[PDB]
Amino acid sequence: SLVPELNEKDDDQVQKALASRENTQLMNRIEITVRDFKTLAPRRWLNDTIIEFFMKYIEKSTPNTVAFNSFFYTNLSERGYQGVRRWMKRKKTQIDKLDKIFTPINLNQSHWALGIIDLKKKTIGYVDSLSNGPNAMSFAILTDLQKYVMEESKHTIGEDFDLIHLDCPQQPNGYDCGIYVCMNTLYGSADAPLDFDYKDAIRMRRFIAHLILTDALK
Repeated sequence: SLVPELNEKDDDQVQKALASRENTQLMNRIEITVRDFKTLAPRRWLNDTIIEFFMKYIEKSTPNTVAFNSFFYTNLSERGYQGVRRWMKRKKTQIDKLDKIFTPINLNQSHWALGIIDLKKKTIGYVDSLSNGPNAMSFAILTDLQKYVMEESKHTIGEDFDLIHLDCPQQPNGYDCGIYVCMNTLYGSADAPLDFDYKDAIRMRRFIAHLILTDALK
């Protein structure tokens, strides 16, 4: 359900834009080129730009929810809290008012995974559609995200959060990570079980493409 099926007109609009001998803008509300857009074509690794678009979409379509772009985690891990100290303020809310915070993570510029800070359930989750199991990078992500919550909250929350590895549907190929993160973000945003399938994942490409072309961020 959560990932709708496009009608013929809407899908043909995606087709035509993908075949597009291309320009600059498809959107600018985050600047998206047709080149970035083409990353939503089948068999293609999704770039940071597209993931940023989806995170923004989720924010706009989900009350009490912050969904940072992929650069948040880079700055946090490389510069610590001090490197990301204004990011929440730019969201026009305070951490104590939130339900959840989504953090897409691009490990080694190749491997897309997801961090979910659930302030109501008091958990920090690591979600990976290419999971080997708990490893050093996942442990560091969880550590860093807790450190964030501890700092951002002026040391009022986070210290007692459960640091977990969240099972999710696993991908059948080596390039759909970006998409699985989007889906985990959507499903998580709806408090739905992570029980989507690979067929759902294919629809997601067309969905996000549609959202871009319809200027879904108004």
